[PDB]
Amino acid sequence: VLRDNIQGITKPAIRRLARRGGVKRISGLIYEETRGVLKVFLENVIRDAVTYTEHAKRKTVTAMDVVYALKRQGRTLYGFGG
Amino acid sequence: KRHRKVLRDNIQGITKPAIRRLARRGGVKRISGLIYEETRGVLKVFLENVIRDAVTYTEHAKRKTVTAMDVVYALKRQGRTLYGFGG
Amino acid sequence: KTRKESYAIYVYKVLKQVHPDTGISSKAMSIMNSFVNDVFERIAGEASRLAHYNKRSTITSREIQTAVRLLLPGELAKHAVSEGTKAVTKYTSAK
Amino acid sequence: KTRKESYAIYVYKVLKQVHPDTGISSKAMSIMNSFVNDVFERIAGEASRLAHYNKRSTITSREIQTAVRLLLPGELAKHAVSEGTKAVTKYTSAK
Amino acid sequence: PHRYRPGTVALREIRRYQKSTELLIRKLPFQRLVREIAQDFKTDLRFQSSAVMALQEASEAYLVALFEDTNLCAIHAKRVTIMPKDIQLARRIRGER
Amino acid sequence: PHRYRPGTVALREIRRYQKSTELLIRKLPFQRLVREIAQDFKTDLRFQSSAVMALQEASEAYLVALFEDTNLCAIHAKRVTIMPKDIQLARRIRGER
Amino acid sequence: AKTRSSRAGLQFPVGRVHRLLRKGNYAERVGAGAPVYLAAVLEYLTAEILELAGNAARDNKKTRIIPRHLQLAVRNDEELNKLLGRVTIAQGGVLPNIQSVLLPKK
Amino acid sequence: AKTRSSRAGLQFPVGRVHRLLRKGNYAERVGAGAPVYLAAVLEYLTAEILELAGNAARDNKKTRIIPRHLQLAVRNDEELNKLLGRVTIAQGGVLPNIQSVLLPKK
DNA sequence: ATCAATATCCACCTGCAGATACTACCAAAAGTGTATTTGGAAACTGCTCCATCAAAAGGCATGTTCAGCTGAATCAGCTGAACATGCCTTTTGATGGAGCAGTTTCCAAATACACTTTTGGTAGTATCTGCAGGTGGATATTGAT
DNA sequence: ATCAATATCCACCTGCAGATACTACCAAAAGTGTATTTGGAAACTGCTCCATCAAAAGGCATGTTCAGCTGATTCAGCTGAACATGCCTTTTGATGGAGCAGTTTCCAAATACACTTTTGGTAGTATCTGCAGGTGGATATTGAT
Ligand SMILES: [Mn+2]
Ligand SMILES: [Mn+2]
Ligand SMILES: [Pt+2]
Ligand SMILES: [Pt+2]
Ligand SMILES: [Pt+2]
Ligand SMILES: [Pt+2]
Ligand SMILES: [Pt+2]
Ligand SMILES: [Pt+2]
Ligand SMILES: [Pt+2]
Ligand SMILES: [Pt+2]
Ligand SMILES: [Pt+2]
Ligand SMILES: [Pt+2]
Ligand SMILES: [Pt+2]
Ligand SMILES: [Pt+2]
Ligand SMILES: [Pt+2]
Ligand SMILES: [Pt+2]
Ligand SMILES: [Pt+2]
Ligand SMILES: [Pt+2]
Ligand SMILES: [Pt+2]
Ligand SMILES: [Pt+2]
Ligand SMILES: [Pt+2]
Ligand SMILES: [Pt+2]
Ligand SMILES: [Pt+2]
Ligand SMILES: [Pt+2]
Ligand SMILES: [Pt+2]
Ligand SMILES: [Pt+2]
Ligand SMILES: [Pt+2]
Ligand SMILES: [Pt+2]
Ligand SMILES: [Pt+2]
Ligand SMILES: [Pt+2]
Ligand SMILES: [Pt+2]
Ligand SMILES: [Pt+2]
Ligand SMILES: [Pt+2]
Ligand SMILES: [Pt+2]
Ligand SMILES: [Pt+2]
Ligand SMILES: [Pt+2]
Ligand SMILES: [Pt+2]
Ligand SMILES: [Pt+2]
Ligand SMILES: [Pt+2]
Ligand SMILES: [Pt+2]
Ligand SMILES: [Pt+2]
Ligand SMILES: [Pt+2]
Ligand SMILES: [Pt+2]
Ligand SMILES: [Pt+2]
Ligand SMILES: [Pt+2]
Ligand SMILES: [Pt+2]
Repeated sequence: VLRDNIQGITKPAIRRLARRGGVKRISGLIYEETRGVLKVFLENVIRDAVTYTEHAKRKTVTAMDVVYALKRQGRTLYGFGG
Repeated sequence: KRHRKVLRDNIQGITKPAIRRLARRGGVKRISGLIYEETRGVLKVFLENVIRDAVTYTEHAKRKTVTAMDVVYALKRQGRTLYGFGG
Repeated sequence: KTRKESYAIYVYKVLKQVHPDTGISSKAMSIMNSFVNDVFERIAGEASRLAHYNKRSTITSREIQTAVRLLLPGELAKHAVSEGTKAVTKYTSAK
Repeated sequence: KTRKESYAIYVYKVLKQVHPDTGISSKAMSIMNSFVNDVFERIAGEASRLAHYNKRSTITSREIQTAVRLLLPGELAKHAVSEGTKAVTKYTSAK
Repeated sequence: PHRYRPGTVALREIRRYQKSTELLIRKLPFQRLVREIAQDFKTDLRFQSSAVMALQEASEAYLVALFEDTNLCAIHAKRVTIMPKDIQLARRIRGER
Repeated sequence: PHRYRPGTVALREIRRYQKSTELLIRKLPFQRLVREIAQDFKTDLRFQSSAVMALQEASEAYLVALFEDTNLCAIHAKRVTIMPKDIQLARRIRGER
Repeated sequence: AKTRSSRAGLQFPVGRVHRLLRKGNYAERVGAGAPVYLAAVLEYLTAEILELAGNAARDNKKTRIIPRHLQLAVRNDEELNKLLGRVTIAQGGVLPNIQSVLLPKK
Repeated sequence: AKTRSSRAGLQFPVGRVHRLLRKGNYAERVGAGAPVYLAAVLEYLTAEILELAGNAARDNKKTRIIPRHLQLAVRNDEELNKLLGRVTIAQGGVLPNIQSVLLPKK
C-alpha cells in the first residue's frame, strides 16, 4: 500500500487548515492545488535552511537555520530562538 | 519674506484623464465612475507614507531641502526600491 | 555548557511590574525574547543606516530616536520616544 | 569640490566587451550604477549576517559564496559561483 | 435518524479551529515530506526536532493565511466555494506568482 | 459622422501607453500635491526637482502596478470594468491591509 | 559602583544592550546615551505587549500567559499588529472571524 | 605593480570593492579573497543585464541603451525579474500585455 | 463582401541635446614592503538528543445520498466610452539669492587598556501548582414534522 | 408552533508536566579609573540649484448620445457535505549511537603602519552623432451597410 509523502498531507488535514482560515465550502481540486503550494513553500524555505547548514559544516538542520531561512523569506517566526 | 500662496485640494490636480492613462498602462479597458476618487485616495496614502519618511531623513540630516536621496531611502525602507536617481 | 544569553529575566521583571499576579509559560517567554531580539535588530539596523547616510562614525541616541520614528507606528512611536528621552535624562542627571 | 565615485567606467568596459557598437544613455548608466550598488549591499549584508550567525569576525570569499547562493535565483547563482571561484583561484595563483 | 445540513458542521468546525492553536497536520507525514524535499538539496541530513516544528508552525501559518485570502477571492466572485483559481489569484496578487 | 465602438479607442490607448515610458501625470499639478502633503508634516521645506521626479516615478509605477492587480480582480469577478471593490481587494491581499 | 540600568531607572540591561551594539557592527563608534535610549524603548514595548497579553489572560480565566494570549493581544491592537504584520507567533492561532455572507440565513 | 583586478582577471575594481567592505561595517575583518569574489559576481551580473539590454536595443533598431531597454531585459528574463522583483526602473514602463477577455469579438 | 473614414506604418530628414573626446591636474586612492597580532582550523571526545522501532492509540479512507451551490441563459436598464467643442493650465526658458556643502580649526566624548567586583546562567536539587481534561448534568441549538 | 436528538456550556475535581524557589560557582560580563585618540559642531563662505517669474504651447472640462455591460432573475443538474468505524498509519516512549559542541592549540593570514606610485574623477574647452519628432504619403483596421 505504497503512497507519496505529499499525499500524506491528507484531505481532512487540508480541510482543517481551510477551516481555521474561515473557509466554509471546498472544491475537490483544492487538495491537489494545496499540496503543490505547500511543496513550493517548503522547497524555498528548506533550500535556504540547508544552505545555512552547509555553510556551518553541520549535518543537522537546526531550528536557527530554519528561523534564519524564514526571516529572509520575509516570514519571521517567533518561538524557536534568535 | 512677504506672503506665500495657500496649498489646498491639489489632489484634484490628478485629473480624470491622467488616472485613465495610468489605468491604460496597467492594461485596463473599462473604468467605473467611482474609480477616480478611490485612486486619488490611494495615491494620497502612498505619498503621505513616502513623504513622511523622506522628511524624517531630511530633518535628521538637519537640512531644509528634501533630496532625491531622502526619497530614495524612504522608498527603500518601504520595499519599493527605485533605480535611476543616485539610488 | 557555553553561555546562552536571553532577555528572559528582565522580561519577567517587567511582567511583575505590570501584572504582579500573572506568570508566563516557557513558550510565551521564548516569543517575548524573539520579539526583543527582532526589535533591537530592526532599530539598530536602521540607526546604522542613518549614520552611514550622514557620514557619521557614531550611533548616538539621536539615530536611535529617528530609527524609532521610522519604524514604529504613530502612537507607539510617541510613547517610545518619551520613554527613551526620559531614561537618558535620568541617566545624565544622576552621579 | 567633493568626489562622487561610480561604477560607470567599469560598466562601460564590460559593455564594450559584450556589445562593441552599442552605447549607453546617462540615465541607463545611472540605473546600472544603482543596480551594482544595490546588489553589492544585498550580498555584503547577507555576508555580514551569515558571519555573525557563525560567530566569525571575518567576511571571506566563502561567506560571499553562500550569500550569492542565498540571494540569486537558480541559474544566475550557479554561474556567479563559477565566475567568483574562477577569479579567486586565478587570484591565488597570481602573486 | 438525525442529519445536519450541508455547512452546519462546517461553521461548527470554523468556530472550533479558530478557537484553538494546535497543529492541524499530523506530525509524522509532515516530517517525511520535509526530509524528502531536503534530500534533493543535501543527502544524509538529520533534523533537530524543533527545526521540523518551526517548519510546521510556519507552513501552517502560511497556509491558514492563504486560505483567508483565497476565501476573499471566492467571495469577490460571489461564490462561497473556494476553487484553485481563487488560490491562484491570491498568489498572483501577493507577488508569489 | 464616424464612430469607433466603445472599447476600440480603449484598446488603442492600452497599446499606446504600454509602449511608451513618459510620466502620465502632469508635472506641476503633481509637484503641488507633494508640497501640500509635505507642508502638512513640516513647514518651510524645499525640494530638489529630482526628489519630486523620484516621487513621481515611484507613485506612477505604484499606481500602474495596482491597476494590473485591480484588473485581475475585476476579471476574476467575470467583469471587464474595474470598480472600487476590485482595488480594495487588491490592496487587502497585497497586505497594504 | 552603581549599574547603568538602575541609573536610567530601568529593568532592561543597558550594559548588555551597549555591548550588543558594539559587537553588532552597526557603526565604528557608539555614544553613551544610545544604549540607554534603546534599552528604554525595548522595555517599554515589552511592557506594552505584556500589559495587553495579561488582560487577554484575565479575560480568558487564566493567570499564566501563553502564546495564544500574546497573539490575541497583538492582532487586536491596531499598532502592535502593524509592527508585527510580517511576524508569526508560533502556537498563536488566529482571531475568530467568519465572513458574514457565510453565516446561515436566519 | 599589477592591480588586484588584473591579477584576478577582472574589469571591476577589486581595490574599490575591498575598501567599501571596510567602510560598510559588515564584519571586524575582511578576507583577501572576498572583494575578489564579490567584484566578479558584480561583473558577471552587469554583463548579463547589458547583454540582454543590448539585444532589446537592437531588436528596436537603436544603438544606445536607454532605461526602457533595461526594463524589457529584466522583465523578459525570469531570473533577473525575480532578483529585481521589488525594484522600479525609472522610465522603464511596462511589458505590453493585454488580458485575453479584453480582446474584441470572440 | 465592398466601400470609406481615419489610424498606423514606414522612409527619409534636418536640428540639436546630450554624448563622446583631450589635455591638464591631483587628491586620493591603490599599491608596495616590513613589523605585529590573532582568528579560527584542525583534532581529539563527551554527552546531548536524534533515528529507529515495539507497543499502544485513535484519526482517516471509504461509498452513498442528496441539499443546495454553481454557472448558463436571458434581458431591462443604465453607466461609461466616444467625441465635439470651447478655452484654462501647464510647459518652457530666463534669473537674483537661500542653503548646502567645502574646507579648517579645536575640544568634549569615545576608544583602549587594565584592574576590581558583579551578576546572570547553569546545574544539581528538591518543591511547587495552574490547568487540561475528566465528569455529569443542565441548557441551547438545529432540524424534523 | 412541539419535540427530540445532540452539541455546548458550566461547576467542580485532580495528577502532573512543567513552572518555581534555593543553593553553590564560576567565567565571564559589567563596571571603575587613567592614558589617548578623534569625530564632527562651530564658525565662515564659495557657489550650485531652488522658488519665482513672464510668455508660449497644448491638454482638460464639459454635455450629448447610445452601445453594450452589469446585475438581477431563474433554473437544472452537478458536486461536495454529511455520515459511521475498524483498518492501518501515527503517536508514544524506550534505547544505542552519531555528531554537536567544548576545549586546546598553533600559524596563515589578518591588521597596522609608513613612504611610493597610480588613477579615476572633474573641469575646463572642443568636435561629434544618434535619434526625437517633423514631414508626407503608401498600407492597415474598423465599422457602416
Ligand atoms: Mn498594572
Ligand atoms: Mn496644509
Ligand atoms: Pt539560537
Ligand atoms: Pt546618493
Ligand atoms: Pt515536537
Ligand atoms: Pt471552478
Ligand atoms: Pt521634473
Ligand atoms: Pt461594482
Ligand atoms: Pt551593518
Ligand atoms: Pt592601500
Ligand atoms: Pt586567538
Ligand atoms: Pt579562538
Ligand atoms: Pt483503537
Ligand atoms: Pt435541490
Ligand atoms: Pt436595452
Ligand atoms: Pt453617465
Ligand atoms: Pt545671500
Ligand atoms: Pt546665506
Ligand atoms: Pt551645513
Ligand atoms: Pt558586574
Ligand atoms: Pt545572581
Ligand atoms: Pt550575586
Ligand atoms: Pt476544561
Ligand atoms: Pt460530559
Ligand atoms: Pt455529560
Ligand atoms: Pt418555528
Ligand atoms: Pt492539588
Ligand atoms: Pt568595560
Ligand atoms: Pt580630524
Ligand atoms: Pt489640442
Ligand atoms: Pt490649442
Ligand atoms: Pt442595447
Ligand atoms: Pt452578471
Ligand atoms: Pt434541481
Ligand atoms: Pt462528488
Ligand atoms: Pt473505532
Ligand atoms: Pt547510549
Ligand atoms: Pt562513537
Ligand atoms: Pt562520534
Ligand atoms: Pt566541530
Ligand atoms: Pt586616467
Ligand atoms: Pt594616468
Ligand atoms: Pt567635462
Ligand atoms: Pt521618429
Ligand atoms: Pt502626417
Ligand atoms: Pt500624413
